[PDB]
Amino acid sequence: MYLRITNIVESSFFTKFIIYLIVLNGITMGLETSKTFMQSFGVYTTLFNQIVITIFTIEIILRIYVHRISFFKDPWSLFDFFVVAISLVPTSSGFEILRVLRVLRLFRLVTAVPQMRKIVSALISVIPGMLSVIALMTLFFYIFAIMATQLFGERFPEWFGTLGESFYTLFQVMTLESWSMGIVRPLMEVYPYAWVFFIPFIFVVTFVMINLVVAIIVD
Amino acid sequence: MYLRITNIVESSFFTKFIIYLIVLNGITMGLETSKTFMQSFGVYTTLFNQIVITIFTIEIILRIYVHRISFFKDPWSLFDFFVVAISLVPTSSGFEILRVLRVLRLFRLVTAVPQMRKIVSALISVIPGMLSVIALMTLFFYIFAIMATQLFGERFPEWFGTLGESFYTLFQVMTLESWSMGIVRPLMEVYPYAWVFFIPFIFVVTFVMINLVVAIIVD
Amino acid sequence: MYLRITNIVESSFFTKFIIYLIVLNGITMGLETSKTFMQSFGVYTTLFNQIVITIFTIEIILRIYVHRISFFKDPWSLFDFFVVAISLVPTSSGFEILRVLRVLRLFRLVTAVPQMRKIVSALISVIPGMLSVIALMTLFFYIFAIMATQLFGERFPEWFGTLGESFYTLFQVMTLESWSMGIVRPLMEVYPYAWVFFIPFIFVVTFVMINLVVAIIVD
Amino acid sequence: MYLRITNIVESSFFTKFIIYLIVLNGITMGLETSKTFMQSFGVYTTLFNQIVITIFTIEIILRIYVHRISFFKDPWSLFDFFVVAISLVPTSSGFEILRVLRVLRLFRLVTAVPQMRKIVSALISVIPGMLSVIALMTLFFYIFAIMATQLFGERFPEWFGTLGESFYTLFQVMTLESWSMGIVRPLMEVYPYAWVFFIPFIFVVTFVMINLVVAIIVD
Repeated sequence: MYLRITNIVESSFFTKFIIYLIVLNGITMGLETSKTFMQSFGVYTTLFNQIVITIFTIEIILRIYVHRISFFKDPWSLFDFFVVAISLVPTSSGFEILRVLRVLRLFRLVTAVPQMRKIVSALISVIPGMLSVIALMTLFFYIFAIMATQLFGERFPEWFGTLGESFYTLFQVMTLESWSMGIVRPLMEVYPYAWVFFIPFIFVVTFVMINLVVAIIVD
Repeated sequence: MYLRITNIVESSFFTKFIIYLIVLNGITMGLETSKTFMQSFGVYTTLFNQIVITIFTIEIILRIYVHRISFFKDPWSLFDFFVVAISLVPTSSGFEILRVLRVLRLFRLVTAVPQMRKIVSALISVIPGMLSVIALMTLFFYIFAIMATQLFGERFPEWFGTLGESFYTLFQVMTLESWSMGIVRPLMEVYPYAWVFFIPFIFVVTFVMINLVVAIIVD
Repeated sequence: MYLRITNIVESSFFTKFIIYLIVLNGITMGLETSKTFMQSFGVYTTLFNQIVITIFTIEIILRIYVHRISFFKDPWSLFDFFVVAISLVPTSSGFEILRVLRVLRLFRLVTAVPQMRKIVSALISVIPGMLSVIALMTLFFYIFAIMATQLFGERFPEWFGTLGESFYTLFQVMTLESWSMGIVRPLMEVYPYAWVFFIPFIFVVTFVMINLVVAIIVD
Repeated sequence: MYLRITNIVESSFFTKFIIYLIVLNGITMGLETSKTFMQSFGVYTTLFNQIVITIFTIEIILRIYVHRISFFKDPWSLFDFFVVAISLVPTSSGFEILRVLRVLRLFRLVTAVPQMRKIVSALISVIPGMLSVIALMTLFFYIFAIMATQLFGERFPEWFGTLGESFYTLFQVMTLESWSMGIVRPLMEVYPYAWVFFIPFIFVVTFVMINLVVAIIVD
């Protein structure tokens, strides 16, 4: 059987049956949510998904016995492995967190389907040339969050009480979502200097988001 | 009579006689909005609009005995058929929405002019090449929209109660407009670990929607 | 005197006296606003500016009699001309609009100062390669504003009553400022389809802002 | 003793002994924020902080008898002098703000590491070349901020009453966050033609802040 499975694994129907399931799954699971769909076609997808999973886990064991060293070396494999594994924990045990990240198993329409594969390859191939910017940008974010946590937050709880909560707030000022009406003004209404806190922040941040784009255009 | 009409439908005057009309009709829609205009220059316009439809019909009819099957196979033409055909449905019947869509005969300034025609080819011939990750874009929604129906739907059913009503709130978060002060912040007061569901959704998209452009820069 | 003035006009002190005034003016006029500065040093800048203007207008007549044809041909000259001219209308006549656009006369720190001159030259040299995008973008904005004015606005006054007011609102949705909390949701609370109105709008708009940037990178 | 200290201040251990300290001290600031931590592990830390300052002083002192005048002329060094010098001002006296700025000794993770040092050169050597329009940027504010003090200041003195308080509201509008639903919309209800003052200010900036980047792409 060492030969047989391999000459089923590499076949065109084997590779277009897995692609056929993802789409159907994405379709049929995209109707698990409905507060009408499960009130009629209820038990249909409860045991349909149970066959989806059985087939995946069999498929994952099938490829192992074809090239095992080569499996746990492909960035698309160990993906499918664990991303199907997160599904294998039953309905209710420990936490719904596991149950939630289940339908993540559809992120194989990038794996199995060859067209997205190369572009996804071209998508991540950017950041190795973005770290310089990225590393210093957080080490600017780790200093500029603390000074928020112990100056402001003592009389501004939700917005700068904790260190996580400052990062929360400084990313929000970074997106510039509600950046000044929801943050600096009400802050300035108490400590009327927070414009020297946040204006130069905003100056140096953007400044360095401007020179990251240009870096991926030169290179 | 086939030879007789080619001398008209293709003539120099013909084009300019269209360009004269859409603009004049074009001014009488913005002028039509005025209720000081509808009670003194009402009957004037409503017979202008019965003139414009009639001339168009005549004009569309003139094109069919020339290109014939070269009409029902041109994208510039098949649209022009729609703007008359829906404008032909009478001053009542069904719903008033067809009677709204009679202001698409100003997008006949893009059909009737080649300099505007120039852009519509170049811009829309970009859509196909983007699907390489749009099919993925739609997928990540579809997957996470599911999870963002049971997770937050029941507690918050204005934003997440229905898969499609989750799709909305997800699109918005994606566009970043009021993800913090709008949706997350309150979605936390009941779900402390609600940032775990979002900031990656928020991230992954930021990475992907940017990465899409990095490939458009290249290709 | 045909010779003399010219051999003062082209001199280094003549050209660094005009640059010296702009900075001082920007400084001293940047203190006209203060509700303390004019309550003490009040009459100082009221008659200081009166000498600024006299000197400019003399300087503008001085260059005319050096190369007059060549003056009304330079994009930096006719600027200074009219942009000083807007200043010449007295304090109170007609409308404060004229008085307001006065301090615009400081936009000569780009004219007289040579470093900004070339970069400003390199700043406008872009748009001749941005019209294709720009022309169709407004002719998308002139159709997608009307249909807002006569569908929505009849029961949504401030946001889509008038045609100017729709452009007002569609640019706001274009910046995506408060785009969905301040507009589509409250709209959807009445006509629950406005997500088919505004979602595809947002799709096609951004789409074409993405392919304008890439156009100035290729070229 | 000059030859004796060069064997230390430049040694391999020396660097790692700094890198050991900033990180450990670095963990005890975020840990310091906890009031469950200040009432049980309080005295521990307050003597850690008296240890860290002392070792640093010693460490800064070690550098001065080597580089001597090559210290007070290095940008990496002159900053490190500031973070001790302001951290040296006692546990009281003047204002508590100097006692806040003792969390800049984590920006000593950027001085003490060359891989972080790599970025700070490249990013900040960009500032000078941008002045070509920043000197213009500041100018357009300065000019229009003036006008936006008499125009809207008196009616609305929370946002425009003071030149500097206009500078703020202008910066915000520039960053586009709540220019519509925030400032213009209400500034209209009294000043119908308030969009004439803003949408160009809004425009010109959009043109200039983008144009700045178009030159950074090139240079």
